[PDB]
Amino acid sequence: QRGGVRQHLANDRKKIVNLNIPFFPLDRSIDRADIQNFREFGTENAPATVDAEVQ
Amino acid sequence: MQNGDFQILDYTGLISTMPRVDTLLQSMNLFTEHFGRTTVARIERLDDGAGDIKAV
Repeated sequence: QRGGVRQHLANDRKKIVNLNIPFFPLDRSIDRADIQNFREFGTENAPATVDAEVQ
Repeated sequence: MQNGDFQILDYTGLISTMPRVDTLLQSMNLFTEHFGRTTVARIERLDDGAGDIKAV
């Protein structure tokens, strides 16, 4: 009703947050005993080589 | 020709028939031919894949 009283507002809202990140390693090693005598698979007589294994 | 001994005939030729043969697959060129030297053959197969990576 006119003249009597008034009303008011409300002051918003907020929030903040933070997070963490994981870590994913992966390693692989090679040695002599792996590639000495074995045939290069898929070939009749070719000997093995390091490059094929590394790739 | 001659019917019996004292009579003649009219000759109308020969009729011939052959059975069916199917050639569907040969028309598709689906196979590859190799000519070897002996009665033994060898084949080699190789498999590969991947794996998981867990958090550390």
